[PDB]
Amino acid sequence: YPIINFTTAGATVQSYTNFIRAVRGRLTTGADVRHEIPVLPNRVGLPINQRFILVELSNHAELSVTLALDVTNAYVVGYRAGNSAYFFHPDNQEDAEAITHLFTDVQNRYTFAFGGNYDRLEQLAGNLRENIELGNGPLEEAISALYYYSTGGTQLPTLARSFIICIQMISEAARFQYIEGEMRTRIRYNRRSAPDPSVITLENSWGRLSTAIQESNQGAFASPIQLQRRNGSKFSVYDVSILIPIIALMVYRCAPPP
Amino acid sequence: YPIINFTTAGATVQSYTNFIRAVRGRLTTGADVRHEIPVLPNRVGLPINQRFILVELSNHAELSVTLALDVTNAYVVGYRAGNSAYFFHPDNQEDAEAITHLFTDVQNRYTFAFGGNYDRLEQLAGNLRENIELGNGPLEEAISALYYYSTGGTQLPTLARSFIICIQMISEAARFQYIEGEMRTRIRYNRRSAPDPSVITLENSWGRLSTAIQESNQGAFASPIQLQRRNGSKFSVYDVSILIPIIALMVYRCAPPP
Repeated sequence: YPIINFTTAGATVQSYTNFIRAVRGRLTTGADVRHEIPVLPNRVGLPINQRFILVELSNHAELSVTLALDVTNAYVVGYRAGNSAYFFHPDNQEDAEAITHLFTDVQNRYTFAFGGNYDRLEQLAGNLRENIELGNGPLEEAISALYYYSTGGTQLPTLARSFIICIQMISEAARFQYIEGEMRTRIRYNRRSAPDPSVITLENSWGRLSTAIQESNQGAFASPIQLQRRNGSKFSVYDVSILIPIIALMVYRCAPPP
Repeated sequence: YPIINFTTAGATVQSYTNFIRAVRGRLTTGADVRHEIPVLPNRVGLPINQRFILVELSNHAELSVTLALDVTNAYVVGYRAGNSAYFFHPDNQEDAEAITHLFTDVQNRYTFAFGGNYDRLEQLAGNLRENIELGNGPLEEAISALYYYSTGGTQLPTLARSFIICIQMISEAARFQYIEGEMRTRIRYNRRSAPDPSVITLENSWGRLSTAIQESNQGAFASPIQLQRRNGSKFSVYDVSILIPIIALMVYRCAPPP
């Protein structure tokens, strides 16, 4: 699988931007664009040899970890640190079978009993997304926590918090220009802070937004979608026009109509 | 007032394209664009010195006629041939007063008892739009009919038919890229033929389309607009997205919201 590298050591908003642009480039094929928003490959019929991309992360402490991203949803499926690989609990047999193709050469392959969705993860971390700081510092630390889990050095709640950081700074930023923008700002001013409601609501709504856009009538939604602004106030979306600058990739929901 | 010239003599699709592009350029100020569609100046507060543009038309027979276009709706308000000016019946006092500023130097100024809307005009011509051929030949003839009316040479039904041709080939083509496209084709193959239902439906719907777009929710229409395709079949419009390549200018309906 293709590998994209990124280091938190001396990261700048430009190095982070380049990283996210490279991930998006590997994720989509340019074959399917809908109201100028690229659509991820449909899982049905997708060959396993084209099912994952790898993101190798390094930090100032010179530790590395490689995350595997599923090309159909841009989500993290597992990771490799040194000699061991860990995978989130597969939610179906095709998925269980596909992950056998990853990190085939590690000596210790483990599959968690829990999956990678936020609810499970927040529960294991004992904290919600709204209370977990994001930034280059939190990311640097996450890499070390992930790496030490392979050594008996990382407690479960820490591992879970670490995944929450990695998923939002990598997968969510790749899915939403808006979220990538929020990370860029944190890096520019070396700020670490938890995500505001606009970020959390977008993350929760990615799947619904994907379906609403793909099933829209010439871009008009049959029913509006309610999001929240940075200040916590609601905001209704009636059309795909206003999301063009916000959402970068969509999960495949249906074929495009004539 | 600004004048734009055009001759049917040796017209090509490029000379016609340039003409329509020049008219649109004089009609809009670039100050108000809404979903990438330019909006015409609001009539309230518009100074008379900026209220009209003139289109001087010449033909192979070397006859000329100058039409006056109202900048707020791109419609023909009257014309000048030689020593006389003729104006359609003003539909209000502001309008009656504004037209006093046109062709001030002609010796004979006449104001018709009928206005320039299609119904009245079709009634006077004894034919409907669907039965009046359009093309460079019909236009060439229209110029001569308009010109001879100033001489006792043109009968009323002919004058009305002539206006119907001029209004669709100038005002409607300026309002709709779609209609301009239809005229270009007629010129390219030296075809003269009556307008099909798609053309007539767009002409009839210009005002409603303008309002629906300006009052849309992020581009989504509160209620769809039914148009017809070239083959006469209906076709619902739910969003401004599909009209971007079709409508070139809109009449001012409301201020744009924050």
